Amino acid sequence: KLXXAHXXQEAXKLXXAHXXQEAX
Ligand SMILES: [Zn+2]
Repeated sequence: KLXXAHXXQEAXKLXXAHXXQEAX
């Protein structure tokens, strides 16, 4: 939820609830 380039995870651009990581 906080962005941070999804911690480097390209998949984050598609959501998927960040794999459960609130940090997204
Ligand atoms: Zn993410």
